[PDB]
Amino acid sequence: TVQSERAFQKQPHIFNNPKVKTSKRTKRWYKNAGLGFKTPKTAIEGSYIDKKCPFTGLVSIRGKILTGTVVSTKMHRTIVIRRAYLHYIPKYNRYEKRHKNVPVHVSPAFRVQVGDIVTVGQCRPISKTVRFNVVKV
Amino acid sequence: LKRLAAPHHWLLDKLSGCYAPRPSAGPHKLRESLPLIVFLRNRLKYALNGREVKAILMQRHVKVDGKVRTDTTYPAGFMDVITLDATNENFRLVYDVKGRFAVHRITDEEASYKLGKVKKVQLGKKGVPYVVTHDGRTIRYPDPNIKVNDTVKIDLASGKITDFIKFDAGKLVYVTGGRNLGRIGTIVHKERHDGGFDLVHIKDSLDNTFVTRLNNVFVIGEQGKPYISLPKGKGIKLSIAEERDRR
Amino acid sequence: LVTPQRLQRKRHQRALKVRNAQAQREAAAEYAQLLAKRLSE
Amino acid sequence: RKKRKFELGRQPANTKIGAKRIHSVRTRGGNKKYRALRIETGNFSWASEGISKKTRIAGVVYHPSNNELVRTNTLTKAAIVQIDATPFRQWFEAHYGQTLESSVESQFSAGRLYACISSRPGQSGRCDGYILEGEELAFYLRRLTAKK
Amino acid sequence: TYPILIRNQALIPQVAENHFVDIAPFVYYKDEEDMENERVITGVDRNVFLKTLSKFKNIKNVYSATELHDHLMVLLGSRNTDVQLDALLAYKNPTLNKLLDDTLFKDENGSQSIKAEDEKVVMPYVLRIFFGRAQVPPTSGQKRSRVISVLPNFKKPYINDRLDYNYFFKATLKTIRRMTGFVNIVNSRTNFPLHTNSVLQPLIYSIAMASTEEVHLRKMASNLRQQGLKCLSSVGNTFDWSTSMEDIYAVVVKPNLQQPSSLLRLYWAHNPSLYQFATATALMDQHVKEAVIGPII
RNA sequence: AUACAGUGAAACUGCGAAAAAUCAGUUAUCGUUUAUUUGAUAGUUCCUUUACUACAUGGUAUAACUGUGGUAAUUCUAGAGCUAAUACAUGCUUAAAAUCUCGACCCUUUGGAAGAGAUGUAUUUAUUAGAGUCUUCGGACUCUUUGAUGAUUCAUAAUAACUUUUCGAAUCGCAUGGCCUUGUGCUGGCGAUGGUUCAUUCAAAUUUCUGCCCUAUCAACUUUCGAUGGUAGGAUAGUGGCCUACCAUGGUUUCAACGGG
Repeated sequence: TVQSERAFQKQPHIFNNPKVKTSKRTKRWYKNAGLGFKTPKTAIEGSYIDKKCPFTGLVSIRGKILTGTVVSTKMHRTIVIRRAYLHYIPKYNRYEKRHKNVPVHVSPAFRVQVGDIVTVGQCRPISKTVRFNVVKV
Repeated sequence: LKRLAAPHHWLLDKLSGCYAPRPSAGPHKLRESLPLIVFLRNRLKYALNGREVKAILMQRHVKVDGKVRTDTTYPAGFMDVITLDATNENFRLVYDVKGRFAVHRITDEEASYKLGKVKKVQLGKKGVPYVVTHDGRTIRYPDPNIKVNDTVKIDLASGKITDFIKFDAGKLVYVTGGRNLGRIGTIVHKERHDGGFDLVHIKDSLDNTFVTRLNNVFVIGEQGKPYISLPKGKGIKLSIAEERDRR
Repeated sequence: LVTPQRLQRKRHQRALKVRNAQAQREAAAEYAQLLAKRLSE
Repeated sequence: RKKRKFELGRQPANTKIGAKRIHSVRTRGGNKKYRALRIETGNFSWASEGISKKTRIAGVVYHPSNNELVRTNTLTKAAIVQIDATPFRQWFEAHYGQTLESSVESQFSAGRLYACISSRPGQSGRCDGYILEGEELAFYLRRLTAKK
Repeated sequence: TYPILIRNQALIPQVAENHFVDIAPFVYYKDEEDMENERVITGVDRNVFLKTLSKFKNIKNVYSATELHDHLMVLLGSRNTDVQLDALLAYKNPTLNKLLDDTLFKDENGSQSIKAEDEKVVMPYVLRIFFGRAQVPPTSGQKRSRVISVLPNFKKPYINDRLDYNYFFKATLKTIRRMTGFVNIVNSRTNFPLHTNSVLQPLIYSIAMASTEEVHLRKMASNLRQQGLKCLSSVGNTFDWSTSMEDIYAVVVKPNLQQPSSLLRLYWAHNPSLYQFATATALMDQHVKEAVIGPII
């Protein structure tokens, strides 16, 4: 299923002509994200819309590349990541433990599992708190 | 008028009032240029005070790279020439072994041109290819083998290009900016990351394999045959302790 | 008022525009020959 | 230039049809904008053959974010409007020789077509729409069935 | 003259002076004096009948002395609305003389005056001029969206631009008429318009074979537009009577016109071309010859 | 010096007066402004033009001024008439254009060419493009057409229109020169201002993450009146619930969220 809203899911400035014909229905646009990240064929031939996709949408990944693990998928089309980095302040004299949380935008071209390791990139702001973007599991 | 913490390679006197000159908008950045007040007031001492520097600027005696530029706070930064018509002088301002702006006395036949690293090659308008350089001389119609981070040789009578030094593995190089300032030699290794932090490594008389940022380096020419002269023994920074051990 | 100076200035403006266009369309042809020799090598 | 504040907004343009008025508004840093107020005409373009024409807009019949904007006839971006269809019909007869796609030949003799607004005349200064044709025409015929 | 026209604006005897001025205005500083006299005259019976035609000429065009002045069009429309449904047509034409929304609203004497004022206020405003392109496209769109309108447009073109020798066989006015014919054929009474366009193209050909670059470019654009008009129309009597001397002068030159010779030869077109015949010379004398050969064969 | 000419009151104009809370840094702006400086930047405004035209350059609408008063005071005033522009508002830019192809033919080319064809920018869309031999032994014979980025829907070009409209010099000081058609004829320099777009420069703007006291006889906080996301829109220099609709019911936390000084 593709359409899920009162508005038609538009990817503007790229549209087919009806008098010409192909088995693609729209000259579907895709891009390589950079820093060695490679687009998958599931994301290419998936006819999902994703105006905020960092392979087929409008956004372009740049700069920070963090790691993390999935803590929840209990939000609509956004996921939350945890980062429990090892921490040390000399007032303790011990390797203490903290954790860092962040929300990250997610694409319908990728499976999500609570527990697996995700590699996340930095992009433009997407929400009130979502700033990053998933690029590769 | 915010000052008293200048770029401290200008070396202005600290008991010289309170402030320090603000370089205006121009071809170079803030803390890697040198305005003509700091030049003609406390770097070679031809004029005592700043209004006398304004007098010698207004009286058309000084021209930076071809034309007059009657302005005190004119940030005439790196690699350009200053053709003082009186005193027969051609100050090219280049760097030194320590981090300051060393001066030259260039011949006229070398002061007739200047060079500089490009920053981008683009297609401007109506399908016209134009390049830029580090001092803002966005000039049109290059040879289209000009790559990014390369040097052209501006003619300085017109704004044309006479030659260019297509940099690759192994053509003589200068450096600028960073704690490895004023060094030469280009032949150890050529590293290329994805996002900066890379250098064409350096080889000198003592063969010091050195690196810095690729934004902090630009080319001169062929090994042993440079396009620009270089001050005080073509700066190496061997050691001052070894210098006082030998001589 | 039409003094002799103002139409001299208008003449200089017109000749300035024509001479700038002449030099630009000379430089375009020069870059065309340079791209021709870059093709040939 | 470009300070920051905490929380406020401004009054919208929420333009109508009839008695076209354009009011300029001051933008910090160039590109002095124009709010269209009650604009009655627009630039409408065929997608396939690629011909624009200025055309009297008839009315917006669908809005995908507020149904009340169709009641008040509000011209925002991405709406479904009727216009005239006659200059595009004139170009079609003139340069194809048909003198009349199936689901737009059926709309020609009905009289008014459906098109999508792509400018933001509340901020930009003009209204443009392209006549929907293809899978957009399919889903918007399904949106006409969602109307009825 | 300007002081006297000001006194007449400050004004029986006024109507008798208006009859004498109607004689002088049927006949013909003069621009400002004509503006002042029009502003006076817009504020008899047979002199009124002639002045209604003169004001219809001034609200259909400003052809001879000037080129489509908007103040002259406003004064002429005010005089015509003072001379002669009618209120709605007058308000639409007044908004048109004031053009986008008026053309969108106006998309039989009211129709005559409508084509008059429309082609007056967009009577070839300039070549491009950053608005003249949009104005010429708007005038062409109104002329295609408004058969009596196109008939009156060709009638106004022929009224701009004797005819007996022009159908059998003033250089600057001929160049202006050639530009008028190019502008008229630039649009997306057929026999009279074709006769007038053929006469203009033939007079341009004669005056060019006898400013010269103006006549050359105008004759080239007019011949290409005439080939386009014959290809978009597709009567052979007046067709032969026009094509005879043109192809005869282009006998040796044909070794636009070649595309017309290849488009007027592909059944009834073959009969129209064999009514004249040359064709082997057009075939032998390159893709421009290859397409003509491998189509005409 | 019968327009003024160096001097200059006043005034108009131009410019500038803008207790993770603060921050010290770090990252990006392929998510915005880009004023000032510096460098390149643009022949196109009338041709229904011979009963041939504003461009050797067109229009208001006023200060200072002059005059009448008020008033109790002055960084208070109302009326009237004058007069300027880089103020305001229009506005045409003379081989009407001009340049490059194709250049057949000649005469030999480094041409000169009759006629087959094209020509601004800005705004808002919708596209499209934007990825083995012959060998004078010397060379040639057709070769595989595109800028950069790690990354583009980038840069840019063309296409079809819409432009309440953009700009495309109605300006200024110095010298007065060359020409010959001796006419107030043709041309001409140095550089002050203004303007289109791009780059650089500084300046602003968010945004990334590393970092600060005492606390659980402080553990639940927040969706109200969007608290947390999606989709479309309003807006806005701009991303972004920053707000408006519909959908989902979330998010933060015992590692001390939340509160207390």
